[PDB]
Amino acid sequence: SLATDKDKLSFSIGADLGKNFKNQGIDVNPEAMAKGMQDAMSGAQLALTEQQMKDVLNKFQKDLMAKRTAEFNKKADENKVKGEAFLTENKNKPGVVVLPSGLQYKVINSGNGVKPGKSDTVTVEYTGRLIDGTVFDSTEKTGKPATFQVSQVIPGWTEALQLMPAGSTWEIYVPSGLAYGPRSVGGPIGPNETLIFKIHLISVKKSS
Amino acid sequence: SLATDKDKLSFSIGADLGKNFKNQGIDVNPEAMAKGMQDAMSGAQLALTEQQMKDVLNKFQKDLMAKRTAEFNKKADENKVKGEAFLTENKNKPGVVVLPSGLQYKVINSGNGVKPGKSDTVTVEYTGRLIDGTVFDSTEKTGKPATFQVSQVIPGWTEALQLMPAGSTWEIYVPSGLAYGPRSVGGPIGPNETLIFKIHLISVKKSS
Ligand code: NA
Ligand code: NA
Repeated sequence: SLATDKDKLSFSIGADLGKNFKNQGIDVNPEAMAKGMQDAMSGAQLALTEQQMKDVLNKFQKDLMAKRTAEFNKKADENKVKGEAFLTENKNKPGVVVLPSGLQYKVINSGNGVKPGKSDTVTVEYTGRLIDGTVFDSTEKTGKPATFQVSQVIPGWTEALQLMPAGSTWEIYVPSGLAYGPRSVGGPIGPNETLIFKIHLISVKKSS
Repeated sequence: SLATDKDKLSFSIGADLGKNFKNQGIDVNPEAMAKGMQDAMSGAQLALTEQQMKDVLNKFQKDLMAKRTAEFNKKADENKVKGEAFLTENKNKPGVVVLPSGLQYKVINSGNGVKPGKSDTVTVEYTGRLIDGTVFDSTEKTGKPATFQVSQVIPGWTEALQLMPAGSTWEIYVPSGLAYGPRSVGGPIGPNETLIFKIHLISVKKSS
């Protein structure tokens, strides 16, 4: 019966828990959960001691943490293998130059301005995408250029910008260690991901 | 039946939820919660739409947040009234001196050393207690003095220390606004709490 607000709130909480458990692969008996919830609220004597229940839950958390780590390590290794393959094929393509760090670049149009330094501030327009073509960032949304210091950006950009004459448009292929590396809290960027960026340097300005 | 690890984990999760809900005063029907959890995991059609359930839960969170704020404001006002009463009675007691900020103090033993300044570093031994006598902090545990800068301590201490000759032992009565004020994330110190401290200044040292 979902006639009362109490029933509807109770059903809605259960449904949210169920979705979460099913998404995480946690197998649970809803009837046994209801028994424990009822006995705890009624003030009855629980069929398990407080230590027995503390032992079951501490083990569950450890088992869950292990499975999560194993799935993150699996994805990181898959992304690394895909990246090494893409960059191994990209180096054989026309215009591709490979640098000692593993950063690769292709010149779309060369500019005639100055190449920025590490302390310098640069204004740029760019689009960042994964090897599948999924775009994750662009100034084309803002409709406005972006300003950054060459030393405060991802390593791949710091290396490329110091070789780019102002006015130039280049495409860069960044290994994961020159990007976000073995980390993926969220976003469309997962662990050990190789990235592709189209970057246009508009202007460079000194500090002092 | 709690024969399997699945049943025992399920019962243990339910018991923890029940305790939490009972401690917060949340009234829930365990059977209706089990129905929603089962239907969500089975992939069935839920008796409520996703918007209906999103409306029930958003209202619940607002109702809960309101009740929590109302109980925190109630405790803060009670603690303020108790504090004003204690300090109104303490000012009539022997040796009690009342300062313009509302800080009160009583000299147990006067020292012959120098009175510290705001930039100075001071070494002290102390015990802090509530008006009920509950001790919340002491150097008597560490078995060692504590070192602090006069400007980085609670306002009540900053005011008293600048009047205390080194070697002195004083008892101080601090209004809540010269202490932690309207805040209580945890600890034994709740909101708008007046505090009592026995403080012995051992030594004072300058900065430059
Ligand atoms: Na391309
Ligand atoms: Na006393």
